[PDB]
Amino acid sequence: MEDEIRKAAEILAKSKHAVVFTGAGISAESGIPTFRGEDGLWRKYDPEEVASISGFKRNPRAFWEFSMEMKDKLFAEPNPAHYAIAELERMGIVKAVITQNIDMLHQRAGSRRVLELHGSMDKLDCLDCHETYDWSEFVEDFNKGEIPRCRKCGSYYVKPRVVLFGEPLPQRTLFEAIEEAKHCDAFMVVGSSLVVYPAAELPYIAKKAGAKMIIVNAEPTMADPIFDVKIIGKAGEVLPKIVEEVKRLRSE
Amino acid sequence: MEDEIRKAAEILAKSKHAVVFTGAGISAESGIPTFRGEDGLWRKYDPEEVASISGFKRNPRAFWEFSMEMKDKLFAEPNPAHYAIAELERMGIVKAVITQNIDMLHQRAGSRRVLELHGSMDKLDCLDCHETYDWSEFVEDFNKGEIPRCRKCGSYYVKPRVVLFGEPLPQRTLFEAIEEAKHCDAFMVVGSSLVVYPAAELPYIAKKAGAKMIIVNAEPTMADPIFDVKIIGKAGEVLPKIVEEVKRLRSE
Amino acid sequence: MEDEIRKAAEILAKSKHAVVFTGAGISAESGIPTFRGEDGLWRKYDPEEVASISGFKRNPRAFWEFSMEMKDKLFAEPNPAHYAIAELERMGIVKAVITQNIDMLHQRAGSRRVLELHGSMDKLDCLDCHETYDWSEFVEDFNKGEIPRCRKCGSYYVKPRVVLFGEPLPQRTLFEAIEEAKHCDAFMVVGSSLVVYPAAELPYIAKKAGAKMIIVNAEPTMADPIFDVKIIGKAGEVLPKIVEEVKRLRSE
Amino acid sequence: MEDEIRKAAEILAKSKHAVVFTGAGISAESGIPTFRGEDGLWRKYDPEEVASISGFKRNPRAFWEFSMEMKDFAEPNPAHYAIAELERMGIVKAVITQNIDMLHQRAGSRRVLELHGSMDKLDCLDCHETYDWSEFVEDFNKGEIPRCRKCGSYYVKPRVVLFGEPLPQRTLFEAIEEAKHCDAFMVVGSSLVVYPAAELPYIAKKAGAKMIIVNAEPTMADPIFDVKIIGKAGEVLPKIVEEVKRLR
Amino acid sequence: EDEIRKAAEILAKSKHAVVFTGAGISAGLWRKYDPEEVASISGFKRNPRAFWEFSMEMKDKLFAEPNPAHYAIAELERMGIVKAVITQNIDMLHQRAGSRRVLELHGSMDKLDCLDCHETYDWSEFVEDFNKGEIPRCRKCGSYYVKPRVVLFGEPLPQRTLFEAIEEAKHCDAFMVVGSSLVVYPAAELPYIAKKAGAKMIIVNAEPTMADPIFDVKIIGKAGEVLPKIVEEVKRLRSE
Ligand SMILES: NC(=O)c1ccc[n+]([C@@H]2O[C@H](COP(=O)([O-])OP(=O)(O)OC[C@H]3O[C@@H](n4cnc5c(N)ncnc54)[C@H](O)[C@@H]3O)[C@@H](O)[C@H]2O)c1
Ligand SMILES: NC(=O)c1ccc[n+]([C@@H]2O[C@H](COP(=O)([O-])OP(=O)(O)OC[C@H]3O[C@@H](n4cnc5c(N)ncnc54)[C@H](O)[C@@H]3O)[C@@H](O)[C@H]2O)c1
Ligand SMILES: NC(=O)c1ccc[n+]([C@@H]2O[C@H](COP(=O)([O-])OP(=O)(O)OC[C@H]3O[C@@H](n4cnc5c(N)ncnc54)[C@H](O)[C@@H]3O)[C@@H](O)[C@H]2O)c1
Ligand SMILES: Nc1ncnc2c1ncn2[C@@H]1O[C@H](COP(=O)(O)OP(=O)(O)OC[C@H]2O[C@H](O)[C@H](O)[C@@H]2O)[C@@H](O)[C@H]1O
Ligand SMILES: [Zn+2]
Ligand SMILES: [Zn+2]
Ligand SMILES: [Zn+2]
Ligand SMILES: [Zn+2]
Ligand SMILES: [Zn+2]
Ligand SMILES: [Zn+2]
Ligand SMILES: [Zn+2]
Ligand SMILES: [Zn+2]
Ligand SMILES: [Zn+2]
Repeated sequence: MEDEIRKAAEILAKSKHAVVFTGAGISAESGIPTFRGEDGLWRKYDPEEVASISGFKRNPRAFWEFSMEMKDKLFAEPNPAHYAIAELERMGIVKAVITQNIDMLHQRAGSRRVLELHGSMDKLDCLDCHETYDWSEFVEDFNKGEIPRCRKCGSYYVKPRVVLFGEPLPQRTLFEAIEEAKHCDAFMVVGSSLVVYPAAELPYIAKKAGAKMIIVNAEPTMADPIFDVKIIGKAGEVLPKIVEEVKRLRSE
Repeated sequence: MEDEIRKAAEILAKSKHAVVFTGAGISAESGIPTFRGEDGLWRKYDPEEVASISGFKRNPRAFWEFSMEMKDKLFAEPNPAHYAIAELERMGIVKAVITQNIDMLHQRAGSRRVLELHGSMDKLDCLDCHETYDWSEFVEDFNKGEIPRCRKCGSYYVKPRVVLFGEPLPQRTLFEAIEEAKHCDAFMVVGSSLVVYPAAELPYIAKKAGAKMIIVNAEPTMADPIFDVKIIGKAGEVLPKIVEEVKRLRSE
Repeated sequence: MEDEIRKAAEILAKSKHAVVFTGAGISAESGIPTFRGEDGLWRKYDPEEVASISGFKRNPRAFWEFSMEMKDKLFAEPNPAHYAIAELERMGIVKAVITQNIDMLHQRAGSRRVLELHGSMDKLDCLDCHETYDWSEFVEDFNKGEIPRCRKCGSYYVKPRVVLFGEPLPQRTLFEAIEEAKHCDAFMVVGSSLVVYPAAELPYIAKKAGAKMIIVNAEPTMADPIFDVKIIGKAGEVLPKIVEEVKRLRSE
Repeated sequence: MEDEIRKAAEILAKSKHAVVFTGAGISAESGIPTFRGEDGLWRKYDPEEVASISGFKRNPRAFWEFSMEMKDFAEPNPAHYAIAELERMGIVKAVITQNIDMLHQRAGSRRVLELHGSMDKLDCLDCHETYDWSEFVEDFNKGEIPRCRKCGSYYVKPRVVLFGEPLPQRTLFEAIEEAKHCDAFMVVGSSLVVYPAAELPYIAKKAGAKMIIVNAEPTMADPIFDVKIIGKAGEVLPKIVEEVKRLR
Repeated sequence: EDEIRKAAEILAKSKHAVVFTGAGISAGLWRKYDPEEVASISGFKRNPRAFWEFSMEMKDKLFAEPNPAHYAIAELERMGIVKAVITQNIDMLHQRAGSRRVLELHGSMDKLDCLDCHETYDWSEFVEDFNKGEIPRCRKCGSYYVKPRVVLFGEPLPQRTLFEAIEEAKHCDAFMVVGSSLVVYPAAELPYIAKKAGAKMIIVNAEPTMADPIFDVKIIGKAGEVLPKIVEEVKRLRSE
């Protein structure tokens, strides 16, 4: 109920190094479907098939069609959950965001420190000649429904710098994520089923370290019982109410 | 004269996707001495306390004072070897440089693609507040014996982005280096003893993939037998000779 | 009598819960070539292509050709190293073997506790109808020049119960190995370059727990510095010498 | 007989930028069999099985064994040479060929566009690894069909255009440019039935270039030519050259 | 883009182009320091520490390196278009970027000499001490008179280098100025010499110069951003 939101807000209000872990859930209200439930059904291709380093090579066009598909929009924008987190960062509470999302919606919402376990599409590399590119370089190509193509050698294997099925995670980033869980005073999960490594392990790491924990998700997860506050609902509706309640605690 | 140099130039002049792997020996002519023993080094200091991530988190000063004592050249500049390799890239022959060095001399010399397997002294991170700095902000203070401290929070936990004991190699970079060894048509080693992974294995990976193999080192290595050309000598002297010869073949 | 061997023995002689971690190097002398250096170069095919889950499905014949390849011998049986380790367990010194090998040589040598991080060829499963099989059941088939084939449904998808490239590492067996390292009093690496996760992590975990560390390998590894005793040599020749010394030390 | 060839020498002699389009017939003199017409291979073999991509993916051993049956170490004949001399003389500017025998190069021709690729390089359809013919040249002669040394696949396809496959893009591009920028286009030993290669003669014809065709028999595309010579390339081409040295 | 395309057209058609560079490529001093004491040969013999202290305080940036304009010019030479680079810069950036024929009108810091025992040195032998804030000292005799081969007030400009640069201007087919105000000789005159000889003129600067009128192509912008773009367009005009 509203009571759970109260306790979440009370934990955050007295934290100065909170960490927020987000999954596909936090971006569903931005038009980017998750890989679960009806969303997984909605999507045509199987992510493990078309979104692997193998699939990318055998059929780059399908990879892009799958990766860019959205609900009633071409490009996504941050929803109130993203802004709510960036706000908490301005209020001196949130000092880091660890995400498995590759949509860069946290940065665009104003988050200053974002650890991207799966990278992002901010940059791309030609796998044949190694020319590097900024996302902005193919804006016109995408606009007309075409896929990225290397201007230097003509290759269609311009791979975005994200972790595809069959590749390792960014270690400098993985290490920072764990170290982040190890010294945060509050650890809040938002929009994650806590299934994809290290999502299932970070919560236990932060708890051992003594952090207070909160989880905001549309459905329950196996780790729910170890959290202090459990909230079932949409991230875009819950987070902003938590922020407001934190402001009210600091005001009144 | 020198059949080896001519042969090396012949192979390169004919390759369109060559890779260069470099070790500490390529920067010896820039003023940065190589290991020289390395075993005795661990007789003076406990490797776990001065060069491991665990030792760093326990007492930062140990790592930094260890570094000041074995400091050496801090303002070294690339030497002829580094430039020769950059020239080869400009000529459309070399497509990537894989290195174990952390001095960034390859980039400063013009190389556009450098895969740093052991990280580099480019940037540092405060482990407490996450502020990031360029090594250029601490070099001089460090040269005066001043341990770098975070200017924003005052922490003594400013960790450089280099690989320490206890932490894994940068996976995505290693992954790229290996792909590089598998599809190159020419693989050249310069100034590396090829004793420990990955230095010790990449040559064998390129060899199995069918690339031509060249090695330029001051002393033989156990991997020598698989090289099509082997040259004994100083990189800073040999490399420019090979390039000159390649240019001549190109101009005929 | 090499002094490092003697030192390794003194450590084991005073241990009552030693753990041995083995890599491909401990079976090379049994005739199973490793994936590194000359062995890797000598082997037919590229491991990641033929020994991956997709390679197995598209070309089982190549997978079995790769898996059964022998070097310097025609069939594999435990070598002196495997027996030495089994003896150390009989002497009440070694309490567990953690291995990444799938050859079952440790069990054949008599070791009772063996944690198989990558599973083993001991069991096979038809991926189509799920009939399960013992390795012994296909011995005659291999001798006649055929590859395993499900006797119940005719499929050639009889996958040995091992971890193939492209498949995740067994999580429960991984956690048991970590726990093993956290409570041993001696941790000895034999025939591993400590490159394949978690081979590079386990030694550090044991060191933090206070274990005495020993490493026996044909070449130096990146983690060599943290071990108390380092021995360069062939496992099959070194291990029995260590055990003979341990028996002498206990003689009085 | 002379009237036709005499007229042919007249055009080439006056030609400033001539292009030669060759088919399997120009290599008949070298012992290599043609595909269609008389004694053609497509009468003693099924192309859909031994020379089609669908057939290769179906049973790679068919293509490779068919290829082993044709193991014949061939050398240029007077036709290939006549074309190379016509090039040294500055008349012929480039040769577009559908053959993979590489007899045009060995004969001394510098401008050779292999519209249908060559056995020079190969690709594994499974792991995408690439190889030079030299890597299999020894197992092939011993009767062993090429097998990828990286993934063990039996789908190592040489870079030759089989039925159901597109032509190499860069090469098709170069060829069309030549068919456009030419005043003389000569076809030699080509049935002109396989497209899009057979389209080049029309592309050059519609661009205003004189058309000459030397073939051992009339092709169903003769009309487009200003003059056709029905005979053997090894005998007709050499005579075309000398007659050009008489005029020139 | 417009002027940039024209510049490329000229360079693509030329076979003996010459490039002149000033300080503006590496994008009151004499009120803070006394030039007569920190930058003249008489001041140096009087007190070498003044010149070296002046240099240390004005070192600029650490781990300095060539920028994209230097690499673009080196590339133009590699393409066989540019045959010489005349510069007033003393930081060896053109050579490091790959240029093979560089005429340094003001000398450079790459070579130094002890004025007492005449031992010669490369800058790499002092760069460490310099950046640590220690004055370069002769290791053979101990003297503090280690002077780099740069032109100091009271010393002459390299005569032979100057004449070679004058000759380049007299026989080039294209002359391109990059990052120079063209106010002081010889910088102010070389463009006029090339102009009179019949070469195509190009100038890339952040600001206009009084010599602007004689130039066939005038581009305003940062050299680091303009040159790579000119080089690209030149490659594009060679693919066709
Ligand atoms: N960058 C992206 O936006 C994006 C999109 C799809 C998948 N992926 C990534 O791929 C992996 C697998 O994805 P996945 O979807 O299977 O796992 P996930 O755990 O990241 O999935 C989302 C979870 O969100 C919950 N959820 C859905 N809508 C929500 C809302 N409005 N508010 C709060 N919670 C909501 C669901 O109950 C589900 O458990 C993850 O690592 C994920 O982050 C990224
Ligand atoms: N434990 C061991 O036995 C051992 C042995 C060697 C290296 N290592 C480790 O491996 C890493 C470094 O390996 P690396 O190969 O870069 O360095 P390295 O020190 O092993 O080898 C440098 C090589 O360069 C050669 N060399 C010296 N001057 C040269 C010049 N001017 N031109 C050309 N060659 C020259 C030497 O002969 C030597 O083989 C380090 O992290 C180190 O701790 C461990
Ligand atoms: N079950 C098997 O026998 C088997 C065989 C090959 C690979 N694999 C597995 O695949 C992975 C990768 O294999 P890899 O070979 O790249 O890694 P690895 O680290 O396991 O490789 C072997 C290491 O063995 C050392 N070595 C070789 N011969 C030796 C001997 N006689 N005595 C002592 N050391 C010796 C080498 O120096 C090298 O560092 C590992 O996890 C490995 O266990 C298993
Ligand atoms: N000595 C000779 N001189 C000139 N022409 C000759 C000679 N001997 C035979 N010919 C003629 O050469 C022509 C060759 O035609 P094809 O066999 O159809 O060969 P081509 O035009 O090269 O087209 C074949 C294409 O189909 C295959 O699938 C393959 O890919 C090949 O490139 C025939 O019309 C034949 O009569
Ligand atoms: Zn490219
Ligand atoms: Zn933090
Ligand atoms: Zn800080
Ligand atoms: Zn590459
Ligand atoms: Zn079955
Ligand atoms: Zn135990
Ligand atoms: Zn293959
Ligand atoms: Zn002196
Ligand atoms: Zn000149």
